[PDB]
Amino acid sequence: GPVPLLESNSNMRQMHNGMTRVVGSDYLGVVSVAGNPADAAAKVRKVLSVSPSSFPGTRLTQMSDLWERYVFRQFRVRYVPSVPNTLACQVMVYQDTDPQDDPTAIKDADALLRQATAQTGSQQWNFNSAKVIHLAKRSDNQLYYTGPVKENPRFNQQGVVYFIQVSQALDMNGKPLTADMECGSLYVDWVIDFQTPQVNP
Amino acid sequence: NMRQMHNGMTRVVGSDYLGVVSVAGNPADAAAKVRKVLSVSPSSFPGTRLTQMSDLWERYVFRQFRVRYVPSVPNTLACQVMVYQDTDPQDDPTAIKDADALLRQATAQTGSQQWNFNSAKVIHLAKRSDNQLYYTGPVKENPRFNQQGVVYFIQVSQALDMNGKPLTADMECGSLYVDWVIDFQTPQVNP
Amino acid sequence: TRLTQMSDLWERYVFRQFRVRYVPSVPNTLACQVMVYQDTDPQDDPTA
Amino acid sequence: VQNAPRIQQGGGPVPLLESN
Amino acid sequence: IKDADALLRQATAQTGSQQWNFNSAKVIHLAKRSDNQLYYTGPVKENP
Repeated sequence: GPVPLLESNSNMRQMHNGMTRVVGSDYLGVVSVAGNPADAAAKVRKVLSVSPSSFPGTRLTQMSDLWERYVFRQFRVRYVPSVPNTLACQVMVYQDTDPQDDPTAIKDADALLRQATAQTGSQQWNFNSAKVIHLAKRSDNQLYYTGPVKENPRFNQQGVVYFIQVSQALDMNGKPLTADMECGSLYVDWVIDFQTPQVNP
Repeated sequence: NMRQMHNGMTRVVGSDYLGVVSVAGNPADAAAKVRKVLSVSPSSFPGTRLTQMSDLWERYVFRQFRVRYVPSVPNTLACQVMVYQDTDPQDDPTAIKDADALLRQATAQTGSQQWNFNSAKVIHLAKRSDNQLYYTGPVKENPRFNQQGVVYFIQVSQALDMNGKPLTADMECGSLYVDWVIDFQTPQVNP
Repeated sequence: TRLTQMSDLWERYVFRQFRVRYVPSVPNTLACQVMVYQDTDPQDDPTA
Repeated sequence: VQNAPRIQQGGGPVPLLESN
Repeated sequence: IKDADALLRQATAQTGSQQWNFNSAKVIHLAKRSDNQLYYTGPVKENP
């Protein structure tokens, strides 16, 4: 047809609008638990941003820099224990859709634990066993920017994950644990939509 | 922990900058007339979006891979040049002792093209009926498990100025670009 | 295994299935946390 | 009457040993 | 055999084989032979 001929010597690279699903899973990190929490702010144990770009050296961050905007279709945190059943401690995790809250400002532990128990999708369990945790949906379906924070976090992150210690790390014989324990590790099972391709600084 | 398996192919579109091209005014070494050579493979370039994409899957196939030449020279200058995309990585053109056999071989390939470097051009790959998949990443043994082929930029004519005369020194003459489309399979990270 | 003896009687093969199944030897009074996977690229070598 | 989302308990027993 | 893996694999082969944790009881059977030969009693003499 005419088109291959017109193509033959005109510099027109095509535009490429459109979505792109990608699926994967990644290893986020190790998690510790102190024997004698008392700072109240110390009860929080592992905050995380819920953005593709925030976990260096993973497949997510590598892929994330190559586009412009993103939306998770599911973001499912998973926890794998590395502790003997004889030991005792209790733990909860919750995801929060609003990046600007920061629980830690509260001076009393009870209010932290109660705020955590509130909000849908929250989870608490013994730190001896595996569990799985979900995001809540947002009806509007906004796109979010990729990359490191610039001025306002709300343009970027869909949310924040909080890993919160409850009770105290505890030993056989029931003495409170000295120092720290490696406990377990966090994982992610994700699906994402990307929009317009690029590279960014 | 229902860690799930996936076996689908993932379509992806993009384009990237392959670099500068230059031309000597009076080639005579015959093997000097071949001018530039590039691997046709993901993960064979520094800093492109494509090489970064490359490491995150096991296998790939290009669906199109059109090289595009953009001139950077005034109309007063002129020379003829050729480009082609061999689909066999191990054929190696340089072994030929004669300029003529080189030009003939280079011309015989499908999709190879010839033009003045005054102006823009576009060039395609051949397709294959195997639907064979290629491994991503650097050669370990045999190019043939990796590369779909090799790209050659080859000079033909001398390099006349205005008033039809050769120029004393080689010079830059535009640059290469690549539009592309790819399928990937199983996700991973190469060691 | 019987299969490795069987295998020399033909030129070519394809697995349609290959389920590994780990079997514990240890009481719940111990822990290590372990992972397993099946790379499909025989040239790839983690050790490097 | 107006319901609010509920907590919903789960989990189960852990054996000293899994025979195989 | 000089290698442990081959021993364990030969053991796993053949019908009626059994593997388990050494903490618990198990029961194990013979395979039948269709011919039904008689066998001699007493200590070995020449051929087992």
